[PDB]
Amino acid sequence: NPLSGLTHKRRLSALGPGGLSRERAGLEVRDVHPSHYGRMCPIETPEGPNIGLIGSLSVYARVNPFGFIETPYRKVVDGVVSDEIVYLTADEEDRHVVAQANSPIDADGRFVEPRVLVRRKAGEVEYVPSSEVDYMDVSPRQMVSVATAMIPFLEHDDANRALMGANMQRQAVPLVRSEAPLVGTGMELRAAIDAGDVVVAEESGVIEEVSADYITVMHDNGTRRTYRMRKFARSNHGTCANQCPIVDAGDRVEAGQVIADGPCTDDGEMALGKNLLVAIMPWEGHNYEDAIILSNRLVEEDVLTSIHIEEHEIDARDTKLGAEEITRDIPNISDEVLADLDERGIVRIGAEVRDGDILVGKVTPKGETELTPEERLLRAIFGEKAREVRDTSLKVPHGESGKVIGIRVFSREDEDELPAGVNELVRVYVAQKRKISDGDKLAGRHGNKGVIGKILPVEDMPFLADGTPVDIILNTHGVPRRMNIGQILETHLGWCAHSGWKVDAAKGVPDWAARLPDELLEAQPNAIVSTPVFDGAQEAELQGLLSCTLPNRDGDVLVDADGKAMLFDGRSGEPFPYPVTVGYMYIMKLHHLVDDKIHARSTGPYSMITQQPLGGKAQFGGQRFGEMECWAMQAYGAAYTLQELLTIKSDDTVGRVKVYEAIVKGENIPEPGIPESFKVLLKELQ
Amino acid sequence: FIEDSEAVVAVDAVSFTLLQDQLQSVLDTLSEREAGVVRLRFGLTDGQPRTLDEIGQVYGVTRERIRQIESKTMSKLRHPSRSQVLRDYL
Amino acid sequence: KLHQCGLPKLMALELFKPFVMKRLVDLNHAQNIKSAKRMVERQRPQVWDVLEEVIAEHPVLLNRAPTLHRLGIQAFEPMLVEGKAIQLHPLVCEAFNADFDGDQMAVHLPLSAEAQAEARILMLSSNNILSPASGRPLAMPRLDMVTGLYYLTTEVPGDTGEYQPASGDHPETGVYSSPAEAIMAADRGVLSVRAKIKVRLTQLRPPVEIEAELFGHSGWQPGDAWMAETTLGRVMFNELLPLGYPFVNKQMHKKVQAAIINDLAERYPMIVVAQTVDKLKDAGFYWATRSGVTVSMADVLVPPRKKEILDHYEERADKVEKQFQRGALNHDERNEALVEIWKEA
Amino acid sequence: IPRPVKSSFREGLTVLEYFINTHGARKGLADTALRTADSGYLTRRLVDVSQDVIVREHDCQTERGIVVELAERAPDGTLIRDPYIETSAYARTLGTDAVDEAGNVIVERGQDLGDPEIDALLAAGITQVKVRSVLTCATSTGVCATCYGRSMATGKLVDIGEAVGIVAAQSIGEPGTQLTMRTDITGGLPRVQELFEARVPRGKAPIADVTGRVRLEDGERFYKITIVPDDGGEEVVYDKISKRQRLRVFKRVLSDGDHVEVGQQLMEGSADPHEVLRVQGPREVQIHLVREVQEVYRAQGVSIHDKHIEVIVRQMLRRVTIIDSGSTEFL
Amino acid sequence: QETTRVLTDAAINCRSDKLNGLKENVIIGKLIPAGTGINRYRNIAVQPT
Amino acid sequence: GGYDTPLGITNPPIDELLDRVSSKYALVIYAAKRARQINDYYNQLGEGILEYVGPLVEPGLQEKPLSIALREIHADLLEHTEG
Amino acid sequence: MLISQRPTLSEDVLTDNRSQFVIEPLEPGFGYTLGNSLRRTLLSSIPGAAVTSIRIDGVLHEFTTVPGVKEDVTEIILNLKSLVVSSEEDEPVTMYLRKQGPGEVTAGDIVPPAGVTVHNPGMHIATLNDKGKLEVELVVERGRGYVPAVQNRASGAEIGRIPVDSIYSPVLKVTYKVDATRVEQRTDFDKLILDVETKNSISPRDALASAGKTLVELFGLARELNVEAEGIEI
Amino acid sequence: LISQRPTLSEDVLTDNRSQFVIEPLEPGFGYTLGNSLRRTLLSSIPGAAVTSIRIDGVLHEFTTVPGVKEDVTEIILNLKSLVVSSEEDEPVTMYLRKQGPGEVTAGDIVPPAGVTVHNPGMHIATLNDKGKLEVELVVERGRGYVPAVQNRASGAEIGRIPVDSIYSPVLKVTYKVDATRVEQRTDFDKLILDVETKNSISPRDALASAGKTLVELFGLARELN
Ligand SMILES: [Mg+2]
Ligand SMILES: [Zn+2]
Repeated sequence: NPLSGLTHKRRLSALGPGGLSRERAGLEVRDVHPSHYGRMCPIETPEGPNIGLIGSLSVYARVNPFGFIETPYRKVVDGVVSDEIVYLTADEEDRHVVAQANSPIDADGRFVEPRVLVRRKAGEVEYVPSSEVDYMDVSPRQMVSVATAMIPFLEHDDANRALMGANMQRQAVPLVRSEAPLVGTGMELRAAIDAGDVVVAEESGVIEEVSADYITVMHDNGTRRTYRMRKFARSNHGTCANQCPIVDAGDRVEAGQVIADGPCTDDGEMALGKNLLVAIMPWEGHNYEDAIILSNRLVEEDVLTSIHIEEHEIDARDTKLGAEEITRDIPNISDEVLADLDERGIVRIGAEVRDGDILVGKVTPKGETELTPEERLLRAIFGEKAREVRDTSLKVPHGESGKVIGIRVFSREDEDELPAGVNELVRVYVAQKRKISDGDKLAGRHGNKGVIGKILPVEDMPFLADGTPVDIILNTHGVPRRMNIGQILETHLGWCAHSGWKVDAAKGVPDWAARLPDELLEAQPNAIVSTPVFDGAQEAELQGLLSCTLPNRDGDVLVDADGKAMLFDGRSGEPFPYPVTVGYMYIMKLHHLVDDKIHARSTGPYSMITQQPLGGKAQFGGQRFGEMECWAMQAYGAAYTLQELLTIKSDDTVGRVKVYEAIVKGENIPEPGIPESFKVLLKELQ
Repeated sequence: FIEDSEAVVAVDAVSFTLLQDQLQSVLDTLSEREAGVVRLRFGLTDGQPRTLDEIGQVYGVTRERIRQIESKTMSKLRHPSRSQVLRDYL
Repeated sequence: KLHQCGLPKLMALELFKPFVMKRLVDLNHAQNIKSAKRMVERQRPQVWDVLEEVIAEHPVLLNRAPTLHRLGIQAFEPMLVEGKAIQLHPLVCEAFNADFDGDQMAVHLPLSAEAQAEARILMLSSNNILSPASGRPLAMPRLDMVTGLYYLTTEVPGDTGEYQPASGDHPETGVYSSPAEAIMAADRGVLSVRAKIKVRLTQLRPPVEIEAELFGHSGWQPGDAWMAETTLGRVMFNELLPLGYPFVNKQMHKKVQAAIINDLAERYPMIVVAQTVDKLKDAGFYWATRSGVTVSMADVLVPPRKKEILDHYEERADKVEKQFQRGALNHDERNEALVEIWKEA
Repeated sequence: IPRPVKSSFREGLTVLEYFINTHGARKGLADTALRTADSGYLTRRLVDVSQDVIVREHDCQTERGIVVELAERAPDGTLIRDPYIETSAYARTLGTDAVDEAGNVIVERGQDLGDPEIDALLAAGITQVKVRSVLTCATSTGVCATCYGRSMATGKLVDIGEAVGIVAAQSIGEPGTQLTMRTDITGGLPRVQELFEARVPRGKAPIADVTGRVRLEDGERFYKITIVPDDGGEEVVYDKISKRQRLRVFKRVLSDGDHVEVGQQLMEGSADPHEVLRVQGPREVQIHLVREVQEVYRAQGVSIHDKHIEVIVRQMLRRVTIIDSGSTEFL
Repeated sequence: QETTRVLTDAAINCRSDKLNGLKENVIIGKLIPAGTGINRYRNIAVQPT
Repeated sequence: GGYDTPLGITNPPIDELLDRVSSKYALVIYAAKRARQINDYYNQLGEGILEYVGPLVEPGLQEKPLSIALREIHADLLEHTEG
Repeated sequence: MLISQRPTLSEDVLTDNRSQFVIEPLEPGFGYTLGNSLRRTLLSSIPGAAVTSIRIDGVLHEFTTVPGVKEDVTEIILNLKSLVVSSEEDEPVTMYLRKQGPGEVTAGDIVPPAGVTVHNPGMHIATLNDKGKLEVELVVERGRGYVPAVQNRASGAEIGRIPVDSIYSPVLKVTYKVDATRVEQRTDFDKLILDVETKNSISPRDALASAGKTLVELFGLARELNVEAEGIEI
Repeated sequence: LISQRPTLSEDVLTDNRSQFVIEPLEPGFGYTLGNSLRRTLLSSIPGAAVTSIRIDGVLHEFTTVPGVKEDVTEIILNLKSLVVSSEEDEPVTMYLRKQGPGEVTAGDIVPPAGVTVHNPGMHIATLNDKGKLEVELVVERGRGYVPAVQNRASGAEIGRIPVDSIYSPVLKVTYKVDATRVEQRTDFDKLILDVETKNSISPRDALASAGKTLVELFGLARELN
């Protein structure tokens, strides 16, 4: 997603040439020294074996010319908070003394209470008087990174689940619709115009003309400029990178304005996921232990549906026996499978392919090998010739299907830059519309995550009193023990942002809404809102907004002041005896889909020096039956199964053909022999 | 991470043995000594083909009769009953 | 079921490719092995009906790295499942230490008669209930299921349709002749599941004291009838357990279910334990849906006294800071004093 | 941190309180990550050591065994079930017939010491039971079946052939991740590591050598406390032992003139297994090892039957050292 | 662990392995002497009654 | 003994099978050897009759040989001697 | 349109009145759609009769124990509720039970006036001792479902009459459970399994047939708006 | 004994949405009745929708048309919201030609006999001077959500963009019961069901079709002896 593009840059890595490696990495380097505040985010680090070695710059951080990390601060002199913003590295942060942005400035730069939250040199926190404060933080959320600043209600989340949310906010895939979130922060807009994947009007003017391919803008002084789009360009991880315009033929644009959304952008701001109707009940054990059920509604209307573009390549090089050719003259295959290929090899654009189909007809010479006698007899029986050439065509790998967008073919005949001994290169782009399914990984913004347990139909889903079914159903038992109740708050405000509120300030303003900003005492349905990170919706303000949540179409306040609703069991029919929390939660689709993970092998390729099966799912590949599983099978007393798994499925070179033959003919599995691992060990020892 | 093209792929061996048995069966369903002349001509038991001189030497006959026998036996195996259980192997 | 497991058919077809090849050669669907292999690769729809045949009663192994202890590998009977994700039984999640974040499992396939017998007898799921370490059950219902059984068996005083012995104007109106009548009264809005009633049970074994009172020595249950002042929930829990087990009549805390399943595994055969555990799973999920366990910010109540509390400990913290400032104690002593102060708070 | 955080996650933390919380969060995550590798190495070593412990014979017909507590006495004459009986005594074959004040043999040699058995034993009034176990099993290569007792999974006598050693190693290695650390006594997974590795503890606490009153040689910043021998012949003059750590208390703290035991721990901490072996024999060192491992595992609320640690310790104490060659082949 | 030193001093001692543990029986691929591998269960004669 | 009827891979119940032999390992080898015997009875049926017999109990429509062997075990139709 | 596969209906008879019906393969997910309606219709539509109130002599305000019987009022009440009696009258007919002397009273001891028949032969309803006397006037009226004890049907006018609960339903316990059934390669069709337990008044097969009749009439009342509408014909 | 068979009174609210009221019923039955009717209406009401489109200038789904502001996949998403009711079961086709600037509404589609488009005011795409959009759509009848039928399974002529079809004229169904439940035990339920269809067929016809489906399925259970 564009956010991952932004966050791969602005990343600080402590490992590499000239730096400590992970085995040389101690525990004391991986902590958060109190000098990280405002210079490096303590939340967002990779969760694997790199925690603390890889982090990212803060939002406001700037780099000292000598390679240090400066940080802005508001200077306060004699107690009047000035606006002279000065940049300090960590040393001057030690020397001086630092206050807090969420402090009562009395509209004059003057503090209110003398006794003030303040940081000293060694990370100490005390209560200095409001006279020794010389420096003040520029704002809250200064300590935080870019990706983590896009989590609403972050201050309610625990640091572990906030870390998870920040690390999985960068794994969302670009959907086909990319609807903007209801509740968010102020970093949804500026993390997209800066990520680069949003076309920005360079200079102001009026739109001359628009299309799906280009935008011609008319500048105020004569000149015109054509912004080209990037339609269906493959990303570096197989996802789509569409860019469609959001401007019309008569609109006037200003410099710095979003003129075309990107992969995960909606009218200018970031949109990594969709707003889904969420209930928090445990339903029939399908949402058991972080599992998530969805409605079929998300499958029917393509709510969560990504366009994945895969790139296949094949080169016609040179060889000792001669040169290969990309042609239609392939050895033995029926002309049924040559229908999709065009007249000179590669497939026709748009022809749907399945696993094992032919993409690039490419055949190589083989030479002269004496045939087996029965091959000679069978060839002469049908009169077919030797066909000295041998086919190695580009077959699309197993477990893959989809259309063919574009074919990009190089050649030596056009004098293109090709490596030595290569005659013709060709790449085929095969794309598929991966829908949502049971097993794909879903997640919100607060570290919740789960494989989809079951896609229910729309009728067997708990629907509200108005007949609107909920879209997904999370589990309750994952909420309290993970200390990430922000997802609850984001849920409640989400509903408040969907139904729209109206604080009836008839007799003054209510007590909770006294310090609310204006044009927030009433809101429209589907009105976008934003809570900044460390100054957002107060809990009392959430209660007040939830109290008045004006009805949908009839006189019907579906969600009471508590934030729950009376759901009807769509399967059985009876209403649920207790009210259930419902709301609108913003949830992404992570890039851990099943089709990338499902894997199987009965027989396939084999390794080189040892005769073990290969692995990695790039080939057929097999799973490592490691040492711990050997111990587990020894503890059961399982002797013959262990003998099998270590002899006749991995290394018995003469025994694997025997077991395949014995299975096919229906005989008994042959007795294992000595493995080809012990024999290699024996020869090395000798 | 390097495969081994020079390796038993474990379907070729069993398929090849099944082809052997089926070809032997279809050869047995053919005529007597003429299917065996085909067997010698393509070397299904000796491992080497040998020529019309050798087939005549072991049988006491000429070479044109051998070629006529080859053509006659060859015509029948193109007919589907013999080919249907053999075609899929090629 | 406990011994069963899901298996994506698009993956089972590749695991069982030689078996299905042989079988659909045998059923004359292919002329030979090569046409059968091509038919398998093109996945003609008759390859699925034969795949069901070649899979039945043929266990597979489910490894999960890291395999910490002996139960990390278990043998399940596979079944075909729409989709591409392995469907795991929820009760082996404690053994595998497998939550559902995207955790992956590897399916292995035993081949020989010896290996199939070892998977079927030694490493089957329903034969491995207890831990190898301490003998406590790992097929015990946990998490969601414990909440369901707790809500099922808890007792609420002052609920709808209780037993009261008030008379003079009207009879007791708490007595129910059979659990079927109680279930009827629960489907109507009369009887709550967690109300204290008196039911006449004829298919459940009473506890030891009541059995020794009413019958003494040899009260056999399938015919005998006896009264019990219990909740409808505890009855509905107790017909899940086998006939020979006595009535429980308790509130199903997790340790209570641990003790019950320990006794059940110690005294009864393993198949009975597996079936009882499956029944407990079904009831636990069904009544955890109805328990109404949700999380809202109106649910999380703050203590009303908290501010007075924080003031009463802030004054002592301020006193400690002042005593450090004036100088009777060093830095470490005031740190220790503040630490103890805030632990008390 | 002495501030401290004063906001709940419902009220929402401030900036500094959240920044303070991040310290502990990241520390815990990294500590867990390293603890995985520590547990893995412990499991591998225990698997190697306990590999050749497999049940070979149904019964060795031995009579030696351990003594187990089984609900010690209260001042009111009431038997209180010992806090760890479901792990120490439960499911272990009784070797000597328990007799209660010449009442009867409540359970005979050959029972499994099950739950109803334990209820009967507690009703009878007997506490100390002699049970057969794998430290005392008199087989040659691999433990017998009646000494291992009950296989914890099956519920019956362990089948002839089961590899109880790998089961023991995995059962001690799996809860190495649930087990945590703390705050100079080591009190976590490294403590178990230094126990099974048989290393002198970093907080070494030398124990007594003979009974008698104590000759309290307290020094400055260290304690060289001597022990007057009851009947011995010389008082064991100890040396500089850091006074920062306290003294082991019993009966009161270690006070001048108090009567110590043969192997009473003088100061407060952990003893090394080598000295307690050399002083009090293999029986006492086996009891010490089992008790000290189970103290760590009980502190984290992990149920492990002692027979697994018992298999490991039996594997520890196999060999002997040669101090005199005699005249045959031994260096 | 410590493969070099163990290997070289075993080579000096000419120490003959006897192949009777659960690891050396896994390395060489023959049936391990535990569970269903021991001669008590590996050599069962099964005839119809 | 009032268990509900088993289904699939658990028929017959293993607890009733274990009463016939000493340990589950003996059951494993028992059933493995008997299933092998049944398999090569099915293989050696086309040619002349040899010393192998079985299945003594009537199998199903299509039934794996190991299931037949274990069902024969439960029906008390075999005997054995250990090593 | 076509159903594309015709569902069946086959029963397993377990006891005299205990059945396990299986319907396969229902078009997904029609299993629940018809199963819940069937379960509720069986328990709450089939007409039947049971005792709705009883008056005993010797019990006027202290409904604790009846003179001459071993049991108490609650035990007599719950034994009388389990009694199965058919009926042919909308009005609340009055059964008369009267037995004097020692011994137990059988369910057949009550005299049935014409029509109303006591299907249960001899169920123990009281244990008269000390040469006791027992005289219950039972009130039997037909009905459906499980109407709870009608509290103060009158203004407590017949104080001797104690309103008891009423198991009108001939069937006593229906549990529905759907499963998964393979069709071609779909492996998702719904197989419905019903476990139905009735009393010895009617067979479970006839109860299922009558409930199907009532449900098809109700959904025909739904249908009869536009008869010529297309949908799924089996 | 309560003996009055229920009624099915009707109440029109808008052109597409209406309420039905069924009374009196047996107690503890209105919820199951409403759920049965909802699960039938929301899943198995036969309808018609577009299944495949063929635009002239495109070879597949992931490309662009010269002149249109939109691209092909968003045209797919826009046409997926169309509502159309056929009369005959053959896979009928309709056409759409548009040249020059302007918004392309659903009313620009010229349908053959039988089929009709029930919302001409739908935005499909917008063109310019260089814009030229020609597309043929294939409407067939069906029920439920069928996924995209693969081109290879079909006639496999390159250019036939397959589209997911959702044959469900119903749009939103709810209900609520008003159980009187008086102390005199003359209790009865009162089912107030609500149907909102997406302007393809009137709610009366949808409920009639659901009722006939239920009648046909319950004649199975009724017809025994
Ligand atoms: Mg996990
Ligand atoms: Zn022993």
